[PDB]
Amino acid sequence: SEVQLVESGGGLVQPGGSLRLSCAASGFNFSYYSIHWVRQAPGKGLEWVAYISSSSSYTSYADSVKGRFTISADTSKNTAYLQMNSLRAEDTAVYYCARGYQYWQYHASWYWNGGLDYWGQGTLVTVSSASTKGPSVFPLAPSSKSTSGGTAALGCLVKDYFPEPVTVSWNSGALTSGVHTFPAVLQSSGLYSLSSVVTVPSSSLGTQTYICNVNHKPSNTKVDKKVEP
Amino acid sequence: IQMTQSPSSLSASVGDRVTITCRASQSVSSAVAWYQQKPGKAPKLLIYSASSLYSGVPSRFSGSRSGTDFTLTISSLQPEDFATYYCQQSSSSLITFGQGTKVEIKRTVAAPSVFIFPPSDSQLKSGTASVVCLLNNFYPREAKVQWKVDNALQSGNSQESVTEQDSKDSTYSLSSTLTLSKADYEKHKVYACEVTHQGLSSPVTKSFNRGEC
Amino acid sequence: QLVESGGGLVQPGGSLRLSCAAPGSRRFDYYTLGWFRQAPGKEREGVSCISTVGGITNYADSVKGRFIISRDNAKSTVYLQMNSLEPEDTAVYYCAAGREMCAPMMLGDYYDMDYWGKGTPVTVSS
Amino acid sequence: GRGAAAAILSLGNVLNYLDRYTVAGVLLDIQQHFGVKDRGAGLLQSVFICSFMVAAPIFGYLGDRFNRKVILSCGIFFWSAVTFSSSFIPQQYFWLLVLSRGLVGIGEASYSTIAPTIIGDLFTKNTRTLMLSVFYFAIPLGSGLGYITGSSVKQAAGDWHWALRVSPVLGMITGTLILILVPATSWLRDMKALIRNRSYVFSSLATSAVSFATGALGMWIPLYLHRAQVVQKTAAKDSLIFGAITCFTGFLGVVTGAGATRWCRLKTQRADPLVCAVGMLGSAIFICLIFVAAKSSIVGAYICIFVGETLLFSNWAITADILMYVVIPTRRATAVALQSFTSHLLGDAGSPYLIGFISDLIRQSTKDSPLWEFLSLGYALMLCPFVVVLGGMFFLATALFFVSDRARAEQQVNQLA
Amino acid sequence: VQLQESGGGLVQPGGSLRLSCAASGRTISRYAMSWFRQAPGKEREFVAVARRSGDGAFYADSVQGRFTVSRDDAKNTVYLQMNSLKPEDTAVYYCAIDSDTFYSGSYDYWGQGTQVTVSS
Ligand SMILES: CCCCCCCCc1ccc(CC[C@](N)(CO)COP(=O)(O)O)cc1
Repeated sequence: SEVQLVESGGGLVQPGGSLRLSCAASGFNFSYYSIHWVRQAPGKGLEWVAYISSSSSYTSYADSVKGRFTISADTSKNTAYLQMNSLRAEDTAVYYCARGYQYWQYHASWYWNGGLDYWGQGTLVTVSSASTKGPSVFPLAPSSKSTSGGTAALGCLVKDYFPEPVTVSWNSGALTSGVHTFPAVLQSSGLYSLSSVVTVPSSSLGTQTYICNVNHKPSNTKVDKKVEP
Repeated sequence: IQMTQSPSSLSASVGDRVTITCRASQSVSSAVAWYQQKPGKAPKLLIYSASSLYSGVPSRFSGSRSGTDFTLTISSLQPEDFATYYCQQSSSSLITFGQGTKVEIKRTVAAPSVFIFPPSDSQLKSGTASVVCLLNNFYPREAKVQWKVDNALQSGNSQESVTEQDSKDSTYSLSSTLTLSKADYEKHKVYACEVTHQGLSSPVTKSFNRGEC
Repeated sequence: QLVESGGGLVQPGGSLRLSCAAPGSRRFDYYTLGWFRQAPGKEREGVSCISTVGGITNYADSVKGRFIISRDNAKSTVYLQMNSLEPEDTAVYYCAAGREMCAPMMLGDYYDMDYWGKGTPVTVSS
Repeated sequence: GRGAAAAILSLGNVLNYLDRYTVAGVLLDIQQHFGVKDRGAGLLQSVFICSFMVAAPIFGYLGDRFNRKVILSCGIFFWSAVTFSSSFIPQQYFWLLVLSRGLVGIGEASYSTIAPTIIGDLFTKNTRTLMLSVFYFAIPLGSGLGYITGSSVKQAAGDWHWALRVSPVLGMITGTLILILVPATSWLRDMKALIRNRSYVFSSLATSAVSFATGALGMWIPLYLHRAQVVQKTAAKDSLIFGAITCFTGFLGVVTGAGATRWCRLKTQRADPLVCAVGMLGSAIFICLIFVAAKSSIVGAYICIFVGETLLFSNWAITADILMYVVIPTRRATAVALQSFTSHLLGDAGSPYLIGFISDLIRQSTKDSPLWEFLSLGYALMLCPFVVVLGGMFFLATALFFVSDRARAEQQVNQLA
Repeated sequence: VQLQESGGGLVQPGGSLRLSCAASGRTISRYAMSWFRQAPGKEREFVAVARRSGDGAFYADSVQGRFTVSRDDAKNTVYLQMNSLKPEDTAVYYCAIDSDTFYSGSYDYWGQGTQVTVSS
């Protein structure tokens, strides 16, 4: 048998709510090992959250979650549960569950440091107070000030969409050389925006028609825009 | 609690030699674990107990201890060894991870290409003015963007976004967006984006005068 | 429980000696002893065992000729003498007591043990 | 479903044990409808045990080769049908009722042999033990429910015939449900060595003594208490009380024995025979007091029944540990079977009949009045403490050779391989 | 705080040169330095940059594979070593010092430059 760990329960919750994540294990003897919960925020490094063995008397939390989270296990069905209470906007992250060694506190020392063997795959937890909405599209129009040595640049701008993602194409997939799409940026308001740019020869602006094509799945919208001086 | 990793970013070429340092001050001081992560995946145990290679890991990685410092070393970099690397310590009933160091690809210096874009008419119809200043195809990554509205400096109302490294050019692009209200936008005469980089002897300025068309 | 002592950092070609003891006036003589190990990427496996009356010892195929197990139930201790250690001997070692007789092809089975210990780690450096 | 299979087989076992003791609870009535004496009323249990004893190995042989669901269903159908049709026998024919008991014995032997294998093969190394425990903890419950059901139906309807008709309906139902909710699925060289093993032989003799005492007492006590209560001139609640008591003494004995053995294993390596022998001797001391208290008080008899009942059952789960402590792994299949057969042969195969025979032999030489009707059975039930004392002595003689036997076993196991 | 450049002059085709740039009144341990070229009738463009200790040194397309740089914080000086010189390399070289601890490129302190010639 191969070792597998699968998480479940991720999604969107408004501030002040609560969630329950579940990690389910398959392939080993559940009561010789411990289960660790780790998280990573969008654009930062790894951070450890919590710990449980089998007997529910070996549990531990980190300083920034103490008094809010609660971990528990169920050895008949081989599952671990994390209960998240009183969430805040800074809890938006991807969460993984990993396999420990049960007695890592008792024989951690000067010369040991056991490790974490097998990892899950992650569930995304979003904490926000917005409402689904469609993006607004505008053109970034070329001009002589946008021209550089016979090379011009142009693009399109997408604003105020929730949630991610969106997709942007040019001439319905025709032009696919020199296209830059930037990662999404979160304004203070609560919505995302981005822009996409392309470069062309200066002369080609008189012969070709360029279209920015925006598709947004969650609100089921498509927009087409023409870009010209 | 936090360990310090050094350096926080380095660049190398395929076939060279790389070393990374984890500097800790907590109640292990001689036993650290090292992990690896690639964009959009899960991490992978790489070395445990400061010296022991995991099961099924390539043999070119090694770890060692010197004083209170721990070092990880790759002896011959391969194209699949461009990732981010973490160190872990366990100093009480708590566990802490390091800060991470990223390995990139190296090439020759390229000065950016600078462009400026004013709002479209429908942006004004919306009631919000957005100005976009664009830097294209530059290397290395460190660059500085400044805004000047009628020769006055602005701070606290701009945002930056940067792409990953290009798979063929191995270059970067950056976009800086600056937002005002329509009332604020219509109360000025000249706007300008200023750019400084290792490859520019003097700042590069690009200007836009309202009222022209 | 049972209690394990020893364990540490050695270099290739070294040697080591671990012990297991029963605190109190407990005697542990019905049947009592075997040694197990576990490594980070793998599953637990029996390393050796010793019998109740005769002094009959069994080892796995990978440790034959190097390890030696011994018993002393005047003071309730059991000893494991490890020699010629190698970088793939790095693990955590455990101590267990059960009822089935001592035989080959009983080593690998650890689902039928009555008492377990808590572990002691051994690291072989370079 | 697997849980459904476990539940249905467990209910089958409860029904299996409820159908051995519905005859004891109405014994007093039978001896008036057919005009028999104690000699004739012991045979009703003696022939049952003889038939069960001889049937069991053959059905074990069969259950390996052929369909198992078919054989279980056929067995349940058969003994349910025979039990139902037995309650119409006319007065002049007593041998027919004995034949009925023999046939019911065959029918129950089949199920009792085959069901544990089916439960065993469905589950794995860890959860098998719990499922088998739930299977086997249906013995005290069914045993007590036998007395209670028989006496209660006889009380309600007003004719003991009705005590032999409630159970076949529940037999027929489960006989069909076990076809729907269940999923499908040289020995001489051992005998030449198992008779030179002193611990094995002595343990087998001790278990036979336990069986003697258990069978005799469990058939004859409810009638003796009634006779005693008639003599005192202060008088079917006795069987109800006996059933209620046995339902709980069954579990208490086993818990007590496991606790005491687990503690004593950490002092010496002779814990199992010593615990068993101490329990047997205590039970003998307390059993021999019913036949004294009952002449004076009745509640004292019940308390003595409670204590002796509890201490006689404490060695139920520790004889298997002795057998797997001193016998190597490739003889245990032969050893368990031979031990069970021998336990039945010298046990309660011919014990109730002997008690009844001695009672009649005593009474024919004295005027037949209620006083001597009571005293004859009292003086014939003295043979239970005697054999319990023998059982205690046999457990001590086991504890004498326990350690040397274990050493021989280890030498053999490591030599063979 | 002044910057002194020494080692300029003439070189034959296929020769080599080594020039040095020292500072007075400041320490170059925690800063970066840059070397620029300017030909007669041409503008000033990038040549090379030297970072702090252990952070490597970066070159441009036009000087790659021929030149190198080095530091000496014990003597508070830097040195450029130019090899495989060609006539198009004839120009004035400038040595400048960046004042930023994040390498954003604030070239405040400049030098007087010096002449390097290749003639055939
Ligand atoms: C003072 C009264 C002493 C107790 C005796 C009467 C209790 C009734 C009773 C007897 C036996 C059983 C269990 C029957 C068996 N447990 C079936 O295997 C006997 O067989 P094996 O184990 O002796 O061979 C349950 C209740």
